[PDB]
Amino acid sequence: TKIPRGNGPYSVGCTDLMFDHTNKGTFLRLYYPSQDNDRLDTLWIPNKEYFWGLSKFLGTHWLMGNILRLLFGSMTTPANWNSPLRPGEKYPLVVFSHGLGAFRTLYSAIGIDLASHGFIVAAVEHRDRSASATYYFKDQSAAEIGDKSWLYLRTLKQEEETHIRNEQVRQRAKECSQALSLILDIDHGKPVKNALDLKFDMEQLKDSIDREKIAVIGHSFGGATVIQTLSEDQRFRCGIALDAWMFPLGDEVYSRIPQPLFFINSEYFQYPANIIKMKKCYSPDKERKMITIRGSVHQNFADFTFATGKIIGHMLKLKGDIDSNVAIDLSNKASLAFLQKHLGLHKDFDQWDCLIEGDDENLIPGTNI
Ligand SMILES: Cn1c(N2CCS(=O)(=O)CC2)cc(OCc2cc(F)c(Oc3ccc(Cl)c(C(F)(F)F)c3)c(F)c2)nc1=O
Repeated sequence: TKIPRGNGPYSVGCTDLMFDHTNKGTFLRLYYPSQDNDRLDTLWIPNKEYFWGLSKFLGTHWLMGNILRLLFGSMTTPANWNSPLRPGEKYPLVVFSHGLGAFRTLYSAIGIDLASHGFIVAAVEHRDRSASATYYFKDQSAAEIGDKSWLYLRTLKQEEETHIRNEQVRQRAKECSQALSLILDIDHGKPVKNALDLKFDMEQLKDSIDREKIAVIGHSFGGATVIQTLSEDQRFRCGIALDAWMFPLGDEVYSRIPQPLFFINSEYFQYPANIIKMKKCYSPDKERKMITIRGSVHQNFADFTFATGKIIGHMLKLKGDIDSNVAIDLSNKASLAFLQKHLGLHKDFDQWDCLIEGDDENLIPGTNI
């Protein structure tokens, strides 16, 4: 696997939590500082249906699903699966929202680095039919059996795109909020039976959250999810939008976001009509920051940027001109500086305060647009 280990001093564990078991319940992947660093064995894409899901998203035949599955079906990402949570400290919490065509496990590079710097991360799987695929259970006994019910991406007609994308970003914000509630409630002793039978005991999460230091982060569609979630839920104290796709937002959200907001853009994805929505969020009484990662493409924020070689990567637009490790470090470090400054963290992340300003050879302050 070429998915980067986290650059931070904590060891990183991973597990999955679904609660309740239904289609309206919460599904998320957890990355967290783990007690021991025994084995980086987490299955990156853990079900065949996601490869089928991806193929349907990409426009590909029925065979490409099996091809992708053959290429990546056993690839790991460097986190200790179900490793005990590192005790003795409350950690700041991040809720992460995946982009269109993605699902909870495709942003592990981002998540693992955050976790290795002291964060618990909850990457939610959206059930708005924006994920290539996702599942839930029809009743308790199905959950007990692992008898899954799969939900696949919804292709939209042009007539639909305005209404349905806005309905989806609303649902998405509600799922970020629901997920946050699940964690906060586990943090304060709510007994939960995970709908997945995993070794990780959710009891460990009791009193492990620093409840004042919460952020929502999100890529593309997830970028828009960030802005919508902020406007609804003041439990999120800041937001970080990775190359947001602003189209889903109604004009009412811009006036309603008090919390700090950080836009991190790829150089090659942005276009004026999208950027102008980002500038709408700007007000003298608010903190908004924007940097552009030089020579990066849209997919630089997702794990598939580390899934192929240089040439194939460029061909598929999984990779930009910039090295994918240099990109995602600049994005993780800028973020860490932003999270420290606005969550009030007592760590050394402010050593990358310059990166919030785009003060790097590989950063454009603001936007080229
Ligand atoms: C709104 N949006 C996106 N777009 C809006 C601008 S557009 O030009 O009109 C269309 C794209 C892309 C995206 O990407 C998230 C994402 C999707 C995937 F399918 C991913 O997985 C991929 C992505 C690409 C590829 Cl080629 C493959 C592979 F199977 F072929 F390897 C897998 C992924 F990592 C992230 N998430 C988004 O939310």
